[PDB]
Amino acid sequence: DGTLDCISMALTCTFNRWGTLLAVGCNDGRIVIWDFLTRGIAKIISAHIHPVCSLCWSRDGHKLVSASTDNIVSQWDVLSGDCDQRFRFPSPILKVQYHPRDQNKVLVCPMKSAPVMLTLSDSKHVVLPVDDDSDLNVVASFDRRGEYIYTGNAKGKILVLKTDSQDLVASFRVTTGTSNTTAIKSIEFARKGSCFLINTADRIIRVYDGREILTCGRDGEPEPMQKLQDLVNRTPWKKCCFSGDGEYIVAGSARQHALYIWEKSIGNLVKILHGTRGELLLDVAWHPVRPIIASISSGVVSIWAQNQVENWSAFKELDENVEYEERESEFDI
Amino acid sequence: LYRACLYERVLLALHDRAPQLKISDDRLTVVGEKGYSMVRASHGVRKGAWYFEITVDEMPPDTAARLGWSQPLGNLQAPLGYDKFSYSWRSKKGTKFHQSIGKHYSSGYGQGDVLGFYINLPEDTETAKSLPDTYKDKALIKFKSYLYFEEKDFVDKAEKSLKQTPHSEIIFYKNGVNQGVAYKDIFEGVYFPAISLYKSCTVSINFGPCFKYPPKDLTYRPMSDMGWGAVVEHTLADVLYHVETEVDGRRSPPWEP
Repeated sequence: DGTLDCISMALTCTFNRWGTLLAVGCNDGRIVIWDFLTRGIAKIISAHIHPVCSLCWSRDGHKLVSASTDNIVSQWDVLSGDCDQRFRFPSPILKVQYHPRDQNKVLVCPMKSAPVMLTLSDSKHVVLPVDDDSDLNVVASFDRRGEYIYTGNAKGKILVLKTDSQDLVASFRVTTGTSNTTAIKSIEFARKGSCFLINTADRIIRVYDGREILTCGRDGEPEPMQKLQDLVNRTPWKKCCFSGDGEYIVAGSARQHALYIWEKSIGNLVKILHGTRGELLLDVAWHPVRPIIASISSGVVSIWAQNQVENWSAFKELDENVEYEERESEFDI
Repeated sequence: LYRACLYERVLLALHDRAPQLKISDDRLTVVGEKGYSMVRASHGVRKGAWYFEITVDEMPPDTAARLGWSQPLGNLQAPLGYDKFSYSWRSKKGTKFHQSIGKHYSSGYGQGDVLGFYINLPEDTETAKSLPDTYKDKALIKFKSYLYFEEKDFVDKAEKSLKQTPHSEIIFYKNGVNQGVAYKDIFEGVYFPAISLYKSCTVSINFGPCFKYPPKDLTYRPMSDMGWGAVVEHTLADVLYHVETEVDGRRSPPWEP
């Protein structure tokens, strides 16, 4: 539905705060900041020699946190492209995430170690707690306002901490239905409201409302707002994301390189988008204020927009025949 | 063959209604759904003076029936007065409508009006001043499941000269009370009582023997009387046509009647 030839080795992308720019990582380890309106590249940053697998914009948009595969995280000013700060860790980093309401702070999910929240002003770090002490794979994310931290382990356990004190404000383990746990693949939140989603190893996305987890307390049984899956193919989900408003949810079937689109309230599947059967789906993102969806597959990015009835359909356009309502004086002088 | 009419009394002929015109024989009321339409009675006047009524059973604001007379050539989809061969009244305010022209030379109309309609056309002498021969056409057809007869009707007249039938007139009454003269200028050609419907209008025509405020004239005739008169006349028409084609010769008495 529209691709870009000007970028190669697309690996990970991230919309800015207003959905005007897109920073995509490349295998060479370069940042390609490409613009939507001019439909061209806005910037090229020599980030790492190692490909970049995690990228996040700052709220003001002037900072981008990038993670190399060399366990090298670095902050870059979008105007200049300089490495503002640079750090390295053990257990290679799985993800970075700016704090949405404090760009000085940034959480980092490493591979084998617990996620740690650092600051840029001071090169300090706060190691977030781990429930089972043996997960070795815990994804973590700020909420919409950056007030709480949601951490999900490979054993389905879900901890909600407060971002400042790291104190356990809520907890619950998700189930595979019967009695078993499932590897929490990812935690996503809505940029609007409080609904969030969890991708798990059961190939079943679970949509909740964080207020219900907060009122559920520690070690409770919160039910999901929704349960979403491909009941037909039972396909895993490499990457999923909400819509900009938060009423549409998309999942990327890397198994068959497709895109499933459900709703939030009803949860019925909006639609499906099919990509090149030969392409391996890698990354998925939604335009924050547009029905536009960016996909990264086999190093190539594709764009999926959604237009209205007009752009040619605007006499007064009607859809179905209209019986004329004759009047009393319809034949009168 | 014969022109036998599917009617117990002289009623609104179903043969001369539009496909968008509904009837209820509980009161023989007529109703429609979209715009205007026109229906006519079974009979048709050619001479003399006569009289009938229309009873209105439903008149919402977006419901305006029209009631009057119309000659053949009257397109039954038009609102009874759109052409020069029809003269009616609009049932919102008493307004005479002819040639689609509305005239306020009339009284006021009421929602529950039982309106009387008097009309006098001259004898066929002053109507034709010549032969009023009635050589009829008759064609047999077998439509989907029933037999029917086709005849040739008159053609759209381009008449633009005014030659009113002598001493012919139309008078309108509200419950017998004289609403006044409607049209003195009456063109030649047979006329029949007609009803036009707007969106969901409920009105019905009615004859004389069950009347409410009838005139006591000894010359005017109810709907039923002229009805069986015309029925017998068309019976004789069939008689004479089968005579013509079947037996040599024809002969009729001293012409005057």
